Amino acid sequence: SGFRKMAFPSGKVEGCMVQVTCGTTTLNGLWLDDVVYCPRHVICTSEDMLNPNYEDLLIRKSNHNFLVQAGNVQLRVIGHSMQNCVLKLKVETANPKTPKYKFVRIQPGQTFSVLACYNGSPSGVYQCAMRPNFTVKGSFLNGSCGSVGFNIDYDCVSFCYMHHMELPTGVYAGTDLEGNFYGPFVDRQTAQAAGTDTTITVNVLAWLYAAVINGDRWFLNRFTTTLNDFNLVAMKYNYEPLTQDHVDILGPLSAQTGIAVLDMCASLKELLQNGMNGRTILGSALLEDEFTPFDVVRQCSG
Amino acid sequence: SGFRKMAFPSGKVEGCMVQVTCGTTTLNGLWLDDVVYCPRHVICTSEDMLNPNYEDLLIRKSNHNFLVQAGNVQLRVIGHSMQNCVLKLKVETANPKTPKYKFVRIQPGQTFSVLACYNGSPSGVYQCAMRPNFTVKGSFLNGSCGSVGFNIDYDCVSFCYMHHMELPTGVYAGTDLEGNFYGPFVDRQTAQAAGTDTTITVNVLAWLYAAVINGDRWFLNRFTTTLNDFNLVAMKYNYEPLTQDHVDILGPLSAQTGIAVLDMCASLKELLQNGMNGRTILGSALLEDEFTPFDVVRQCSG
Ligand SMILES: [Cl-]
Repeated sequence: SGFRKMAFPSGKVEGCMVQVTCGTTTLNGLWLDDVVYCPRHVICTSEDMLNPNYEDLLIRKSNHNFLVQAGNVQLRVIGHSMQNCVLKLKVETANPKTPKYKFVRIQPGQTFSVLACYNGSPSGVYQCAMRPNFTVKGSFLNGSCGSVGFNIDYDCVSFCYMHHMELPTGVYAGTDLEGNFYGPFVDRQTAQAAGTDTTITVNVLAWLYAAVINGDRWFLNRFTTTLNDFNLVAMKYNYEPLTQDHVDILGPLSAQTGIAVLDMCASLKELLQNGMNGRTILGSALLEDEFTPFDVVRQCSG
Repeated sequence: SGFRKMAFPSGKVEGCMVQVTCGTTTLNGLWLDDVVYCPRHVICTSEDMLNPNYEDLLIRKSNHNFLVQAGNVQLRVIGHSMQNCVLKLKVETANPKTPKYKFVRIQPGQTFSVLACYNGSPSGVYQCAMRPNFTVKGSFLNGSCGSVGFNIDYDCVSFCYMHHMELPTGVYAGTDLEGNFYGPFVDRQTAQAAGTDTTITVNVLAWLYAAVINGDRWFLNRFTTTLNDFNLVAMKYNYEPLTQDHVDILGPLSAQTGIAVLDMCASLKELLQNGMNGRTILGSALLEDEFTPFDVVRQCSG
């Protein structure tokens, strides 16, 4: 037995993190080849953030209004340009630590690692999920902005998230590395509703498989259910509906444990209806939804 | 609001991890200057592990029985030697990625990051605590051995743990980087009792401060207590006794929140006696003890 929330090793991302300063605002930037990527709101004053015209604000700014440090190395900004909500600062020097990378837009319920940074220096790494309502439940203090989320696939760093905003309701929102927000959010200090979150049903089932593999079996019961029966119970408890694609994705875990996916759904159903009766599963007293089936396979097979 | 279990960035440790093979056994090694450190049990056969004489087993082994890979780079073992339970393999080449480092022996209830590795390749990073019974509740699959725990202080990687054993009771045990086990454990496949674990009282109080700072206040009550009153309740619920040193260490968190340490103990007391009544604190339904006061300060101040 043994199963923890695991982040990807952060070394490949650490050598890409820089410090971006505009006026009283300093936050984080991502230096890949000759381009530093950061939130375009670095160019805003506390005042501007209320109702920014980023076209007109970006026109008033000059190269030299951007102060980009990497440890010591002051990097010289030789151009500035806007892609949706991300600022691209062109610099004189191509990062010699630039890993093999792609930019990807992930789906809701997928996980990624965040390298949490303050003034362009890495502080910590943690594992996150994209909530179904396209928010992130994270740790971002006041200069955490422009910190990035990522996955490592074979030899390639897949950058999927850049941190932009804390919402007045104390949740986080941000963009892909092309500057398109996840969810309905805008880079403006206004009231913005996240709307109803749900629990990532396929993740909870992945985690129940993780629990069986690590010896935790009390919640296995003598029932199956159909997808319809289950989804009627899911909808009552604000669980995401389960699709046949979800059942297909859980197949290997099914095969490893000899427990059919609908058998495990019948377990989940009872846990939703009667709670845990004061017991725990993998040392937790609530149902965990921030492990994907892929995360559980990786950790339960190396 | 926002508070997650955070590991240290792992980049400085990633460039030190190698693959060590002896016979059918391959595990992980830590390459600092011209020395690879791994568990001495790499030299054991499944059979030997039952009752190993490591002096006599190490004498039969030659340099060339040790196969040490770093990515590609086959490293040539030019000597082999034993310090308590750690094997030091001398190699021809000094790691050009050797960070500034120290070896430290941590106390029970302190935290550290583990870079979890399989065949000398980093898989993941997670935050751990040294349990009061000197075990680690972690994720170590069958080639996770020789993976290391560490802290980063200013510019210095402080290596504090090397993974050696899973105990038949499914918990983990290992050594400092001088090869002295934490706790009563030996590197022999026998039955070994961990003995009674307790909850790290000072950590739970640190985490209740974290909860107040991030807006979670339902459990604040109108009571104080003395250290004696509290420790009588602690001992019943297998909590570590709280000392004046513990109260001293929580001072800054006390000052930040305007809540006296004994006031928070009076909160903890009620939570131990009546449970949570089906509520949560920082999204958890049980009391968390794997954040130190130092971890909470770092995360609630950058
Ligand atoms: Cl919990």
